[PDB]
Amino acid sequence: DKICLGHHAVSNGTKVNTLTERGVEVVNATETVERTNIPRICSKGKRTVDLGQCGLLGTITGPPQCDQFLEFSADLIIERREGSDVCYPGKFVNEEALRQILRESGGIDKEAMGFTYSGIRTNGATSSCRRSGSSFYAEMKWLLSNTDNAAFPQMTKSYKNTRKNPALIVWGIHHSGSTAEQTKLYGSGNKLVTVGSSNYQQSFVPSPGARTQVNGQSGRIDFHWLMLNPNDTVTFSFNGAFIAPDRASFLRGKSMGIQSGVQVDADCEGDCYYSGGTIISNLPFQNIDSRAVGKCPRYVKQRSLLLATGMKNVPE
Amino acid sequence: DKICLGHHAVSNGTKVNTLTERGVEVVNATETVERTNIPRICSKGKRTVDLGQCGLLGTITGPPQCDQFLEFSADLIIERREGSDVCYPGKFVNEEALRQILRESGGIDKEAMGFTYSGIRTNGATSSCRRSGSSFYAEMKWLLSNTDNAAFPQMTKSYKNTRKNPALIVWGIHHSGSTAEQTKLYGSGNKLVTVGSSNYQQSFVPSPGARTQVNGQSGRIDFHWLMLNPNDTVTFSFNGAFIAPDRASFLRGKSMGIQSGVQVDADCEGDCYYSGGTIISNLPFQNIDSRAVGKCPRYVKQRSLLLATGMKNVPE
Amino acid sequence: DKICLGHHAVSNGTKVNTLTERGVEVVNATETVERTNIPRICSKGKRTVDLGQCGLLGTITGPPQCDQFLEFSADLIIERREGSDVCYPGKFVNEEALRQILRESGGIDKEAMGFTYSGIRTNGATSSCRRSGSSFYAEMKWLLSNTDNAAFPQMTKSYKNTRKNPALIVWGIHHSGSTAEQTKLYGSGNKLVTVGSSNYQQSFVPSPGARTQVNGQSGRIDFHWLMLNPNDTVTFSFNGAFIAPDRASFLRGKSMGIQSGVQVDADCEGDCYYSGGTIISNLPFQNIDSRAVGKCPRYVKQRSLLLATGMKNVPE
Amino acid sequence: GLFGAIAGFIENGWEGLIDGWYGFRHQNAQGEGTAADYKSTQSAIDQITGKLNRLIEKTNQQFELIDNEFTEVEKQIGNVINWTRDSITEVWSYNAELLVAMENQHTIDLADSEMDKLYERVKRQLRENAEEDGTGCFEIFHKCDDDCMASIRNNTYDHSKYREEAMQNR
Amino acid sequence: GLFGAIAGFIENGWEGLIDGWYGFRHQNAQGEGTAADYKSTQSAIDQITGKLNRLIEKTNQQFELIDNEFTEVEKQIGNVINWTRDSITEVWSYNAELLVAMENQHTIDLADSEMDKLYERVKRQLRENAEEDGTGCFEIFHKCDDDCMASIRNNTYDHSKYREEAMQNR
Amino acid sequence: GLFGAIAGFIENGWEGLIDGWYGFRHQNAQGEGTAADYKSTQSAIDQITGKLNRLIEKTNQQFELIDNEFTEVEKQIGNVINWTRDSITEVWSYNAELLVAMENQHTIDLADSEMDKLYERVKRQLRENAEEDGTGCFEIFHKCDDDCMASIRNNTYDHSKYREEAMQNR
Ligand SMILES: CC(=O)N[C@H]1[C@H]([C@H](O)[C@H](O)CO)O[C@@](O)(C(=O)O)C[C@@H]1O
Ligand SMILES: CC(=O)N[C@H]1[C@H]([C@H](O)[C@H](O)CO)O[C@@](O)(C(=O)O)C[C@@H]1O
Ligand SMILES: CC(=O)N[C@H]1[C@H]([C@H](O)[C@H](O)CO)O[C@@](O)(C(=O)O)C[C@@H]1O
Ligand SMILES: *[C@@H]1O[C@H](CO)[C@@H](O)[C@H](O)[C@H]1NC(C)=O
Ligand SMILES: *[C@@H]1O[C@H](CO)[C@@H](O)[C@H](O)[C@H]1NC(C)=O
Ligand SMILES: *[C@@H]1O[C@H](CO)[C@@H](O)[C@H](O)[C@H]1NC(C)=O
Ligand SMILES: *[C@@H]1O[C@H](CO)[C@@H](O)[C@H](O)[C@H]1NC(C)=O
Ligand SMILES: *[C@@H]1O[C@H](CO)[C@@H](O)[C@H](O)[C@H]1NC(C)=O
Ligand SMILES: *[C@@H]1O[C@H](CO)[C@@H](O)[C@H](O)[C@H]1NC(C)=O
Ligand SMILES: *[C@@H]1O[C@H](CO)[C@@H](O)[C@H](O)[C@H]1NC(C)=O
Ligand SMILES: *[C@@H]1O[C@H](CO)[C@@H](O)[C@H](O)[C@H]1NC(C)=O
Ligand SMILES: *[C@@H]1O[C@H](CO)[C@@H](O)[C@H](O)[C@H]1NC(C)=O
Repeated sequence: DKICLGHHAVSNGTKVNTLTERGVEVVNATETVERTNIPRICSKGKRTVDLGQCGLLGTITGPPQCDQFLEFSADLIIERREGSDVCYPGKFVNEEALRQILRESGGIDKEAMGFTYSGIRTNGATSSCRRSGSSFYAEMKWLLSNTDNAAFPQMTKSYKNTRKNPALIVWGIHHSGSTAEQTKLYGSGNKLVTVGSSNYQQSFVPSPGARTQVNGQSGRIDFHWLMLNPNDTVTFSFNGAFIAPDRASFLRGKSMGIQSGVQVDADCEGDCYYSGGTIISNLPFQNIDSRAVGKCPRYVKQRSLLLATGMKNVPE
Repeated sequence: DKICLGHHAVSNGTKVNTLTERGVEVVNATETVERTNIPRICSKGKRTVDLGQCGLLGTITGPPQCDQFLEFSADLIIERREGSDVCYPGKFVNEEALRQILRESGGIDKEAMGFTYSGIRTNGATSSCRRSGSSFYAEMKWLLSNTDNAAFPQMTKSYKNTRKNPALIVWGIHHSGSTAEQTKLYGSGNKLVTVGSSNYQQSFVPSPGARTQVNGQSGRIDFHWLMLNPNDTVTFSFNGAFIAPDRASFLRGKSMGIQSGVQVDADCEGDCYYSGGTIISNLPFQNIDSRAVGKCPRYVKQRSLLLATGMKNVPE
Repeated sequence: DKICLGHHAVSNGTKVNTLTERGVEVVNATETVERTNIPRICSKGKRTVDLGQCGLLGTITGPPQCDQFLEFSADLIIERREGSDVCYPGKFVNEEALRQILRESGGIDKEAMGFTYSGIRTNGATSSCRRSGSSFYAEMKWLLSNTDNAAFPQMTKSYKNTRKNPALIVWGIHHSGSTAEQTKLYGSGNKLVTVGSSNYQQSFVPSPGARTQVNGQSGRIDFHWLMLNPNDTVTFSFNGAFIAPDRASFLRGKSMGIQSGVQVDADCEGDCYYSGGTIISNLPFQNIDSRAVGKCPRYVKQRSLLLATGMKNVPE
Repeated sequence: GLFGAIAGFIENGWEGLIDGWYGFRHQNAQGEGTAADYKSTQSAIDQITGKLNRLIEKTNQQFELIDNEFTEVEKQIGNVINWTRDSITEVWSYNAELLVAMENQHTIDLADSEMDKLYERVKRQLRENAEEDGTGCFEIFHKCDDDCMASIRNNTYDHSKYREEAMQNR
Repeated sequence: GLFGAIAGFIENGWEGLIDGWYGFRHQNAQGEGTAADYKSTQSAIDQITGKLNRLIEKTNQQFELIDNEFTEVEKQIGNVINWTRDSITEVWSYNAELLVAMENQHTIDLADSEMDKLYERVKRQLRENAEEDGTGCFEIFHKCDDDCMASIRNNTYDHSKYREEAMQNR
Repeated sequence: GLFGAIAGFIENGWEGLIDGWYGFRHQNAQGEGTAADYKSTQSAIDQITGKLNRLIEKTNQQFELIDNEFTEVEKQIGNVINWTRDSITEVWSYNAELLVAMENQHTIDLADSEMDKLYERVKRQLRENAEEDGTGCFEIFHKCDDDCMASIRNNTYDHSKYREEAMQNR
């Protein structure tokens, strides 16, 4: 007698939100915000370098923990909390800027700068940088006077970047636990270090005095750095309290740097990383870590945003 | 004979804009951009601290105007234009960073660091920091030599944060109107202040010389600060030109800081503040001040954006 | 017998994208992302200043190349790659901040500060800043001792901004290629420069030593600057290694600064500039240079985004 | 509009209708009438209400200072801050403009639709006992008193009762 | 919905219809039937599919660190960074909320439309041999067996064949 | 499309129609005709025009440099700047993509609607003197010469004049 027509439905459909209504039940919906996580660093197919107890900046100066990282090469660079940039207590001026440089460097290639010395000491060491007992930073030279209190002869050294790429140059400045031990190394009187180039132009002076016994020392080393252009030339005018750069550093290519405390996994592939692991998703958004790096979904505040993929659900 | 049907209308409806047209008249519309203002700081239900003539940074060092604010506690902190961080002329290194810290500190709790002194002067004052005549910063010690030109014996003091939270530490450096008056206090010869810890590592040297007579003085005091971790330890190696910290500062909890020149009102409640008062609105947008702080509607360029809430208006 | 009705179509319509489909062919579409370029600086109707071999900061100090720019006035300011801020080798502390100030200054008006000197030398020159042979920065004074090694008498000079607007003040500090040539000018012994005001409070010390021979010199000049308020007062306490400001600088009005290597053109008008020319468009977006300045379309990643302006195209 | 009703064949609306949004105005034996349809009116209203609540919005996201109005921060950092702020102002000024324009277009096309929903529904009740005039009226081909009109308004009208009579008027 | 079909006159949907999205349910001589319409179902599905693919999206834009979780950067720069990040979080949280709400509204109104497209198309086939009940059914005024029903479902039904008979039942 | 007309029952469009967007093509006594409907065409055009003007947009918001192409700023500040800029590029690349996709969907569904608005309006004129073929044509059950066709096109056609004759052809 008649013919009827209609649509499908379900006893239990999912609630979504529209421009005009909240909690409208539809047939089939889907999640749009990623919350699922992988508690590992998915590094399948990538040249990875887990620094462990080596600090990123340490790969340039060369404390004991970084001896296996002095010329590393990577697509992915992982920093660990236990990593240390230093053996003898000290810091990097503009450390974060330098860290950010090294994270996308793709690794580093070292090259000797070629500095020879006329009548001073070089093999300066300490019980902090220990290998076979007292030693020093692998890439650095502890410049001293021949023996206690001897004069430090105002020297002048120089390096020229003979390569197509800019060179990372790093020197140090010694700050002694007292003006007493300062003289024991370089003698008394004002000591001055000046560094210049095309780009760069600045200078440095030591500041002896008693600091807390960190790592078994009251003294500190101030590491500094500049970015030397091709053909340009570095000049170190100094007379003590100076830590000489043996080798200059050159960037390899491209990479990414992350920070994490989870184990590395070469089984899974990922592009979006954060400190608690890897976010693998096709979803456009994520509610996990706002500081995630790499190729990531957009971080959003909402834990969930459901996208309707079915029609309106009118039940029986 | 027939039945007709239609919709409502009005002799005077409101113009809105659509994807396809400007100034289309509809039945009923509504405003979407807030312009209305309350010329007061609506602080109903909040622990408020109106600093007035006290500068925010002044609550740490303790000039006369900040004597009633040395241990304040707040949910809302108001800075005034007439407020001053200083009595004896001087500045804060990294002042804004410190201001931003104090604004969301929720107030401060002070604690003595416990420094005793062997054969020097302490009660250093000035006609600038006046209470009963010449006095000084409430939380600071003006370290001197016993009398004119006397030697300043290279001292060493130390404090350890014995609490679960980081401690705000503040010392000063005196810069004298001449090398003459400098010696009158600490004697001649180079004077040096070094400060270190786990995190921190740096040092300071005075710089005497004639400056403009600000507040009745040609000299300046350089206040510095660091953030000492739990269990960590501060060390002050010095020999003059130094302003000692009596008490260390500890953050209370959470708060918000604003800047304004309008009167406080505990009758009205607000979450969005700016210098000319309070923005109370449910509207998603606002065209009042782009630098408004708190829980605010989004600032937009447009003075008005009308949202249609009625149908198309076709008149007779 | 009947009447039919339909719509238009074409044998070749354009593909667009919708919310629900890619490459849907429509009747008529249009481009939304600008890619077309004008390889010139369209400056029709604007007071333009092409600096050429003059560095922007150079217009303040006055090296030879900037002699025609010491009091310029502009709506549009163009920097060139070949431009130099300096004749005698040296740099600006906070150079970019100052560059950004000058770019929207609308030009500069100079005014003498009025400094007279009691028994020293002034006409200090060099073979670098050459005009009729050795000369110096047009707006600066090279302060010396009367002849070799003579004492530099601790002087004190001062200037007061007597105008409604803040004044740009610039002094220099000489850093000699050695402590030897340093004494040849100002004598031996520590030299100190202190500068203060309401806002400002700081000081400076020279740092002699051998640097690379840039421009035919091993020495460097450190230019510094502050922004003096109305009625406020600058004080220069010094005793050598100092480069005195002859004239103070005042901002004219408003302008825009760009950087480019393309030729200026007064035939075409533009508001959106970048280093390769001018973007003229009504289109809301652009895929040319992300660092474009002025009144520009929004930069986007896509080379193209087609907007349908016709109906669905169903062909025969 | 998209649905062709409001500002379409219904040449205009009734300013006399202060009763509701939509309604029936008839002319029969007893004379003329005009009453509002609560049902369809409330649907539109509930929908516009839904927009208002979802748009009137509080972000529990607190923002604090990074600038300083009393003591200007360093010029370089001051410029990056201003640069960033302006850029975000551009985004929100854009979003706001679009959002409102987008919603308004939908608000209108939603109301136009709600009318068309009512019209096409009455036409389904009458089936064969009436024909469309064009400008939104149903010419009845059978006698319909005031109580016959009310049978439609409360959705109870029976087409069978007056089928034979109305069909006869071909 | 906008098209007045789904949650309109079709008072509800058929939970028995596990066959597809839309379909015909008839009652005639042989009894009752219920089969799904692949054609209209696939159109809706292909459209919802289109949204999913265009929304599931990879931005080949790599972002690296500017913060530091192990060694906090300077407070001032640390605050500008946090300030910026939060501001952008606000934008994307907003965009995401709107995007989904906007799409969902369209998804629903698209499905409602696809139904109305089918109904209005069958009505065009039958022309004069049937009349609308109101709640989405065609009362046939002529005898239609199961093979007569199938003639409509595969879009082949001829109105001329049963025109005279059905028109006679006025 | 949403309205079921364009790329719906009207299986395709007329490439011969260089006259306008929409139009009537008839076949009667005198032969065949084909002319465009200015009225409905202009409505669609005025609407697409409206989009273009509202989208072609100048922001009077001036942005200046914070970078430096000749002398790179400090690496840290240089990275925050780049980081911010990229983030905003992401937002605008997103907005642009969506905006265009959103508008295009609406542009299409607007045109499809404008057709359906015309069809459903002619059907209202003819009332009883014609029946729907299905694929967008009105089979006239009475003689209609060229001047009879033109009576519809300029919206003047009277159904009463040919009512009795056409109804007779049941
Ligand atoms: C080159 C040299 O002198 N090394 C010695 C140092 C330094 O003199 C001071 O530590 C400087 O601060 O002190 C030691 O106690 C140490 O740290 O192990 C012994 C070590 O042989
Ligand atoms: C502790 C001390 O010495 N206080 C004296 C100071 C300082 O010596 C100089 O001001 C330092 O710059 O000078 C005064 O004129 C002053 O400012 O009131 C007197 C004051 O008694
Ligand atoms: C005022 C003055 O002394 N000018 C002389 C300078 C400086 O003494 C040193 O360059 C300083 O570094 O040296 C010159 O060789 C030079 O640069 O042309 C000669 C010049 O007459
Ligand atoms: C619902 O939709 C998703 C994709 O949106 C689809 O993959 C899945 O088959 C559906 N889920 C269920 C439980 O039917
Ligand atoms: C830089 O180095 C290249 C070799 O790579 C050399 O040929 C060239 O002369 C140098 N250029 C300058 C400007 O010194
Ligand atoms: C129009 O709409 C607003 C909310 O959108 C409503 O509160 C008000 O009643 C209406 N205004 C008028 C004057 O009818
Ligand atoms: C830090 O302080 C706690 C007391 O709060 C103490 O028990 C602990 O030993 C200290 N930790 C370190 C690492 O010094
Ligand atoms: C298509 O549209 C543009 C504007 O959208 C219009 O100016 C132009 O006339 C059309 N182009 C063609 C080739 O018809
Ligand atoms: C500042 O300068 C004005 C003249 O422009 C002068 O009249 C006034 O006294 C000065 N104000 C102060 C506070 O020194
Ligand atoms: C930033 O913008 C404000 C207005 O919001 C302006 O007054 C101020 O001068 C700007 N700050 C800097 C550092 O230029
Ligand atoms: C910035 O935000 C993080 C959380 O994302 C917070 O833990 C940190 O304290 C903030 N950094 C600074 C410098 O305040
Ligand atoms: C920032 O981005 C530009 C390209 O827009 C790049 O060339 C430059 O190296 C970056 N700047 C810094 C400081 O890394």
